[PDB]
Amino acid sequence: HRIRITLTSRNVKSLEKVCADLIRGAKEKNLKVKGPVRMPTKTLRITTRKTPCGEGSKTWDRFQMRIHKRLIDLHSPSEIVKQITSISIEPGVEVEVTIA
Amino acid sequence: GHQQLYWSHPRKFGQGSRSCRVCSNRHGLIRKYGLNMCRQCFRQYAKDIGFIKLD
Amino acid sequence: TPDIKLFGKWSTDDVQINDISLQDYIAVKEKYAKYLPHSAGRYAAKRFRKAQCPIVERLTNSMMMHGRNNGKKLMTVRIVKHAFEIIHLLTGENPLQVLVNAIINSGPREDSTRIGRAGTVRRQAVDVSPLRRVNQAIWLLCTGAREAAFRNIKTIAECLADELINAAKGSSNSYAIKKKDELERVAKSNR
Amino acid sequence: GRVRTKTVKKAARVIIEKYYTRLGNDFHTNKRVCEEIAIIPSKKLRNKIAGYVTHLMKRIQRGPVRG
Amino acid sequence: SLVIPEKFQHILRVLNTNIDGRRKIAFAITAIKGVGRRYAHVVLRKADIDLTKRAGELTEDEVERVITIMQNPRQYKIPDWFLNRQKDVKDGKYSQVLANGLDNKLREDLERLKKIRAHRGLRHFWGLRVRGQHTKTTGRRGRT
Amino acid sequence: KGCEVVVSGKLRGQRAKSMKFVDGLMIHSGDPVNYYVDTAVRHVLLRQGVLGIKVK
Amino acid sequence: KVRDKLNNLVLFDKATYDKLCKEVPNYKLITPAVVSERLKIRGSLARAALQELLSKGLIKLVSKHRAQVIYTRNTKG
Amino acid sequence: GVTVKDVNQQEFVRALAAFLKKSGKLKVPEWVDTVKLAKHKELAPYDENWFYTRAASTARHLYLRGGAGVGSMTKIYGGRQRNGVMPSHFSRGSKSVARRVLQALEGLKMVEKDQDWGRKLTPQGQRDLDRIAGQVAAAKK
Amino acid sequence: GPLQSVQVFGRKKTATAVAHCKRGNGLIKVNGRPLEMIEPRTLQYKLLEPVLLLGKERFAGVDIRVRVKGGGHVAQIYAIRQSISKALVAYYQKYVDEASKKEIKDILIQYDRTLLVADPRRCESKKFGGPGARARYQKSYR
Amino acid sequence: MAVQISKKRKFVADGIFKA
RNA sequence: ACGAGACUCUGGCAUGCUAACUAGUUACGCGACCCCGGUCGGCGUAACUUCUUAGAGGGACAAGUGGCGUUCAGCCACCCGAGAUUGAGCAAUAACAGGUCUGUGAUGCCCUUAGAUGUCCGGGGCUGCACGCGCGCUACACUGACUGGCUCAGCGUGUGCCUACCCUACGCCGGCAGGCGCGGGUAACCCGUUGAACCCCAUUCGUGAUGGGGAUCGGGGAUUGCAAUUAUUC
Repeated sequence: HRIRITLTSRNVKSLEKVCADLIRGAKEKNLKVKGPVRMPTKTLRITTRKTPCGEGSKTWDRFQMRIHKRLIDLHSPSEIVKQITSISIEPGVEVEVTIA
Repeated sequence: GHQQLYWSHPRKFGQGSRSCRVCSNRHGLIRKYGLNMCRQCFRQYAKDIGFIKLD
Repeated sequence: TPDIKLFGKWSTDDVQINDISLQDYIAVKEKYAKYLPHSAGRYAAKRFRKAQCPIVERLTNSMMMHGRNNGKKLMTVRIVKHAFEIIHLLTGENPLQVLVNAIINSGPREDSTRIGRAGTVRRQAVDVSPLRRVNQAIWLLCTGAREAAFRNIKTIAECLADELINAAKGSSNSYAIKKKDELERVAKSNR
Repeated sequence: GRVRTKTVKKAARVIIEKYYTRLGNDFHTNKRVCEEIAIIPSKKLRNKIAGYVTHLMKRIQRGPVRG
Repeated sequence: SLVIPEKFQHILRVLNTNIDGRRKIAFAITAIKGVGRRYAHVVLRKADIDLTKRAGELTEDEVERVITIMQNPRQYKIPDWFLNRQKDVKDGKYSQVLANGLDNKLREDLERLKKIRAHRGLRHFWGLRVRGQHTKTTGRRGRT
Repeated sequence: KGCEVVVSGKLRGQRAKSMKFVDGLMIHSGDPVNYYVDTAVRHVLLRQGVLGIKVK
Repeated sequence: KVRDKLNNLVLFDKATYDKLCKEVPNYKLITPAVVSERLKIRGSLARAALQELLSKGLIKLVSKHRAQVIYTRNTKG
Repeated sequence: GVTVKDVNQQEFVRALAAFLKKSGKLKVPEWVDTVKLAKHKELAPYDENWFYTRAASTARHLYLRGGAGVGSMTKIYGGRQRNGVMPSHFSRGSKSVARRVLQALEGLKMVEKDQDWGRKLTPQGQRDLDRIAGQVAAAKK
Repeated sequence: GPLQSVQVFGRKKTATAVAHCKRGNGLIKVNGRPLEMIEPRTLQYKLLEPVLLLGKERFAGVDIRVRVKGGGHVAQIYAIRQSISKALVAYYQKYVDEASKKEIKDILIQYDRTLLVADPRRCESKKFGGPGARARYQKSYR
Repeated sequence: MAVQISKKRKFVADGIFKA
């Protein structure tokens, strides 16, 4: 089966740690696994005035929100995919599994 | 006819049809990404949402 | 097979810089000879790096001014090319020799600076740098050609051509020679 | 200007004082030495400390230093 | 050819106004009020006169041809949206109007607006900006 | 490692004032102010007005 | 401070045509702007006359551009 | 061996326009005399036979990139819209001119319909472009 | 047998021109068309400058196919003229003895540095309170 | 789910919910 | 001890490392055209990361050389080198009768509280015009205007909570503004290889308040919306 697992999160270190854990499980289970494909990141920019009133020098704030997304493919039945995704998950990392 | 003339004016559009979800003020709304706040409440609540200053 | 670097169609050798004080501020002979006056740049980074720039590239750089011409380098390149063609077709001489002679004869050699408080008029004559002589020559020739080609049927490619022809002889019918002699007379009036 | 601050100078001075035999005049060698014998959080601070260690080695090779 | 021909008329009296012959024929009739730069190209395209010729050297046959074309636009395959007066308020037909007729039509239109006493007619009678723009700062040379 | 407490308001009088109690070590600038100090702002509703609390 | 209001003629008369035919091929530098300045003619007329003499073979073309064209005389020998 | 790419496109478009004019099988529309090619233009085109040049440029653009439809043709021939006092912007061209050019090229056996969108070239049309390019290269050599 | 091929890129601002040097007769084409048919024509000497500097005998054993994408016009021309020189230098340096690479590289550096070294000049970010990177809005007093 | 809003709006709604 | 520095983000490079059918390159086969080879963002599958994407690491430190300096802190220039001063973020004590009660279910005091200063509906005003000032847009032209052709990007955004309102390829009709059927995209997948402008080439114009400039003003036709007159926008 063509099984695709999508991981999208905000932090980068916990995302890399859980991706390393998943690829380590795929390597120790001895099955064909695609590499960690790194999609381009998206930034959410909101620019707003600092002062609440209309007095002062025209100073502005710059907010950002980096979003990192990975996807790793597998060749296995579904129960292996669920039992390998439901092990040692991180709170700040979303996991999302579909089959084509 | 007060039951029909209480809210007979349409509010399908305009800036009076929008409101902040914190203080309900119809000025300086942030309609990007569906925050739907004013700018002051956004600066108050920006850190715990995930928006940080790096640039 | 680059025997010599033809500047479009003009030879870069057999040209003479008569003024000995400008031997290392006119980069035309045997080292800084390119096919085109367009380069990448990086000459205005250091303190004396602009002296190694070729004089035709500096002329094309100082040619574009007055708001509506900023950044348009290619148009200045083709106007300078047509001007060089007109100069060669008119005088029967190499266009680089006319341009080099126009630099030397249009460069002022003594300038009066303003001294005193803010409001009074008082001058004191000093001599000028060889680099500033070249800069004033290029600026004077460029603004003379620009003022000559304004609200007139005469195009700027032959207005710049007649600018360098009159400056190379010192005939005082050009703007640059007249302003040079004005600066020399004001400097000489109160030495 | 390139003037080292007091943290770089104190760290390099105690590195010269405390580990002296396993050093040298090469910037990369004592750079790796200062990498392993201490804990520097950044890398620019590590390179500045290693450069001042190299300069202090060149100064010790000519004579004594009153620090 | 390039030599000036015989009886080259210097001026023209088309619709009682002086029209010079030095200008281009696609642009000399622009000086006729009511006909502009875009309208002059269509009139000279339906009629078979090349637009590279001058104004004072054309002959009377093609002059009267383009003159009858200008007073009769619609009967020469000119579309109805090319007209400066479409669906007139009095007679209700598409008719391109010329100079003195244009002044007369504008004068009676302003007279009609003043007679019906609309806001546009009142502002035209007072002599102020009528299209609805800010008059706090701009429009200083209206009076002294 | 160190702390400071700022209390601002109409402290015993009509005109407001502020008292600052700084001792110990407190950094102010750079990236390490994000994950070394902890900032909390609170408001006190008394009978005369509003008193603010700044603790770090 | 003389004004000297310009009146550049549009079509060639009898005399300007043959003064052009006797003077323009004897010019070192030939440009529509300079021949319009010298003969007090309009610019399009100058371009048409120089195109006509270019077709007649009495004018040697050098460079052609959308901004200007440059022409020169032929050799006497 | 000569294609359309190793030769100047400026004279190539003119020669292709002359070839389609000499063919005389293009079905020129009725409102060609009274039309503005874009809303950002001011006057009519100077030449009375601009339709042949527009069809030649459309065929060349279809050769360089196939699958271009009406809206892709409208984006190519856009320009700068000078709004006078207002700052200028970019505006697309006229759609009916593009549709009539593409329908003329469909009525001629030169342009067929690309799959699921746009228009492309018939191999007879690619032959015609290659022969015109060979003629242009032979004339320029 | 073995196939000889190198693939070297080149940048000025954002344009990337990637060449391809393999064995064959001498022909240079960028984006499917030769060097003579590249606009603007007023930089044709900048395009043909390394070919005129090194001669056609060095290019006779290779053919060059450059793909270019991004940037403007002038930056694309400079990227192509850098990438052709870098690809020829890398092909000579890989398969021919590198002494010949040294008499190519010394005269290439001696003419102009940008034939082999990229220009590290990028656009500065815009700041608030002004129309551009460094300019500010006009200040009014009173 | 038929609605399934975008990845930006998901993190936005999650942040609004936590706030 | 704080401030500076140190720190964080981004840019500039590594043909070395880790992996890419939601990104490509190179070979091979099929297919189209031309005169034995060239072109194809036409079709498909044998390796790879040279382009792209993004993770760990590396690299620059005044390190080397020559002068000046107590020969200390340091300065100048040069060689090799993608860089020998990239741009920002954060930013101390003490205060200002600085601005905000019109951001707040943050608030003390005072006023009003049923013929209301709360609230709701309908109409109007916030634009009004002898004048003055500030930030700005377009121009005064021929390094230019018009008319065709050729050709080149990067940040973004995109079907919504009570909330109804997204970005658009393709085909037809109409000069154009626009209208109707059909499909795609909850997004490196579709708009989109974002065929952007300034530039480049070639005609027309010819120093004329002129084909510069488009203010003012008249008529007609579409779209949004419950409603446009004080002209919404085109």
